[PDB]
Amino acid sequence: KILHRLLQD
Amino acid sequence: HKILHRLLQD
Amino acid sequence: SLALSLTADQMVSALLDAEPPILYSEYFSEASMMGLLTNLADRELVHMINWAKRVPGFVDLTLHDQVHLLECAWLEILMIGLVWRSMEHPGKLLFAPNLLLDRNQGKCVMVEIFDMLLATSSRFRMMNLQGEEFVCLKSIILLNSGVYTKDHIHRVLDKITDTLIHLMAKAGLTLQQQHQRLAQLLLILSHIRHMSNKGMEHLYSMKCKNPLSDLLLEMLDAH
Amino acid sequence: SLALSLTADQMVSALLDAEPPILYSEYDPTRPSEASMMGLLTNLADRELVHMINWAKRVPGFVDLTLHDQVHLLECAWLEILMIGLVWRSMEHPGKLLFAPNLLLDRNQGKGMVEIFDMLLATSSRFRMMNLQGEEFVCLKSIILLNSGVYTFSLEEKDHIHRVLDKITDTLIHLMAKAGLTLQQQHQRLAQLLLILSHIRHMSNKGMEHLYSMKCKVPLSDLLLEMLDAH
Ligand SMILES: N#CC(=C(c1ccc(O)cc1)c1ccc(O)cc1)c1ccccc1
Ligand SMILES: N#CC(=C(c1ccc(O)cc1)c1ccc(O)cc1)c1ccccc1
Repeated sequence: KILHRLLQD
Repeated sequence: HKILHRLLQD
Repeated sequence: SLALSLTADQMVSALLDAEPPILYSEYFSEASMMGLLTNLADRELVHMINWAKRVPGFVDLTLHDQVHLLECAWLEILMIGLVWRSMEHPGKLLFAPNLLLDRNQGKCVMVEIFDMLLATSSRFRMMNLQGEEFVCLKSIILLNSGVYTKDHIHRVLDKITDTLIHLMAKAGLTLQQQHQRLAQLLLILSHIRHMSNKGMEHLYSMKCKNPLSDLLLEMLDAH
Repeated sequence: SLALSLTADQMVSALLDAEPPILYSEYDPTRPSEASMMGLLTNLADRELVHMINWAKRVPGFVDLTLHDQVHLLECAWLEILMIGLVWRSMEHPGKLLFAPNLLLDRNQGKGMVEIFDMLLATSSRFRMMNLQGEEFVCLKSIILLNSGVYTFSLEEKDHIHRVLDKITDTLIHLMAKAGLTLQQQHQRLAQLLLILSHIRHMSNKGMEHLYSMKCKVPLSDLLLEMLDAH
C-alpha cells in the first residue's frame, strides 16, 4: 500500500 | 409526461 | 412566500403534522427481500410526494422544480426515515413494524449499505436526535439535494436553520452547543447523500439485471 | 491531543500554513481531445495527492489517529478534497474551472463528464455568491477529511474526531463573529457552508464511479489505483 508511504515518512 | 407529475397535482 | 412568515414553532408544527404514516410491508431469500423493499418504497413514495407538498415553501416552486427536487432526494428521504424509526432498535433496521432486519439477512445480496444505515442510526441514538430535529433535517434534504442541478429555496433553508437553533435553545443548549449540534446534524447529511448514491447505483445494476414500480422507474431513469 | 487545546486563531493559522501549493499541469497547448484531457487531470491529481497526504498530517488532530484510520479517511475524502480545492481556486473565474494556472476550462471542452463539470461550476458560483473566505475554506476542507469516513471506520477513537470537528465548528463561528455577522447570520452561514459539503460528496461519488468505469477501459497512477481499489 503506497498510501502507507508518505504517511509514516 | 411523468407519473410523478400527476402525483404532485392530485 | 407564506412559508417565510412562519414562526419557528409554527414551522415545527407544520412539519410534524405533515409527517407521512409508517407503512407495513407484505410481511428471506434474494429477490424476495428486494421485492418487499421495492413494494414498500413504491407505496412510501406516494406518501412522500404528498408530504413534500406540505413542506413550507415547496409548493411555491415550479412543478418542474418540484419534480427535480424529489427525483434527487427521494432515496435520501426514504433512508433518513428508515434510520429514524430504526433508532430504538440498535443493530436493527426497522423497514416496517413487521419487517425488522439486522445485517445478517442483508447478506443474501447490500451488506455495505446496511452497515452505513446502522451507523447512521447509532449516530442518531448517540446524538439523542429529537423528532422536531428529524423533520427539519428531512425537509432540508428535500430542498438542498437538488438545488444546484433558487434564491427562494435558500431563504427557506435559512428559515429551517433558524428553526433548528430555536429547538436547541429551547432544550437548554448553550450557544456553543447550539452551533456544534447544528454542525453535527448537517454533516450526517453528507453520509445520507453517500448512502443514497451507493444505493442508487445498486438499483441501476439491479434494474438491468431483472421487477419494480413504474414510478420507481421514473425516479431511477431521471437520476 | 494538543489539537484540542488550540485557540481559534491558532487553528486558522495552522491550517493556512498547511495549505498545499497550486500545481501546474503538463498541459502543452497549440494542440487540443478526450483521454488526453483525462490524462492531464490524472497526472495532476497524482501529484496533488502527495501534497494532500502531507497536508493531512498538518491538520490538527489527524496525526493523533491510527495509521489505519488515517488511510481510511484519505481513501474516502481524497476526491472531495481535490474537488473543493478545484472549486475554491476557480472562484474568481466565473464559468471556468481552474484545474491549474495553465489549465483553465469551460463546459465546452469537457464534453458523462459534462454533468460533473456543471456541478463543479455550480459549487464555484455558490462560493462566489457566498463570498467564501480563505479562512472558512481551509476549515471546510479539513472538515471533509475528518467527517467523510467517520461512519465507516470498542475502538472509538471516533469520539476524538468528533471533538476536533467541534473545535473546527467553533473556529468557523469565531471567524463569522469577527466579520461582523450577527448570531443569526453566523448560524445560517454555518448551515449554508456545511450543506454544500453534501453536494461535494455527491460530485465525488459521481466522479468516483466515472473513474471506476474507465478503469476497465486511460492509465491511472499507482497511487490513484490504490485509492480507487479501496472505496
Ligand atoms: N435500505 C434501503 C433501500 C430501500 C429501497 C429498496 C428498493 C427500492 O426499489 C427502493 C428503495 C429503502 C429505503 C427506505 C425505505 O423506507 C424503504 C426502502 C435500498 C435502496 C437501494 C439499495 C439497497 C437498499
Ligand atoms: N474535476 C475533476 C476530476 C479530477 C480527477 C481527474 C482524473 C483523475 O484520475 C482523478 C481526479 C480532479 C479534480 C480536482 C483536481 O485538483 C484534479 C483532478 C474528475 C474526477 C472524476 C471524474 C471526472 C473528473
